[PDB]
Amino acid sequence: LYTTYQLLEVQRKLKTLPAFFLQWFPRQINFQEDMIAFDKVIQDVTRV
Amino acid sequence: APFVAPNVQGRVIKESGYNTKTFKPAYVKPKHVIDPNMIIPRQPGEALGTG
Repeated sequence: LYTTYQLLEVQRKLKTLPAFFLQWFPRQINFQEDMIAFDKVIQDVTRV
Repeated sequence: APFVAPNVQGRVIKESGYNTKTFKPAYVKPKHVIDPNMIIPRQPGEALGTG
């Protein structure tokens, strides 16, 4: 009638874009506020 | 009552009927849409700045 078959049980994984650039975005904030706000405080106190 | 000479039969008196009133109640159906343009913006109790 037909040839029978058997399949390899390959489980799927997607291979998304790897996290390369997110390596520099470690901080996470979840906020309902209208906007998020950041302060540009200078950090260098390089003065005698 | 009618005055009627006692030598004659008597007078036939007419009657009246009655009436009815019937009413259907009216119908009222208000509603609001409540999409985000109404949920998001700051309401009065909310603190200024953050909320």
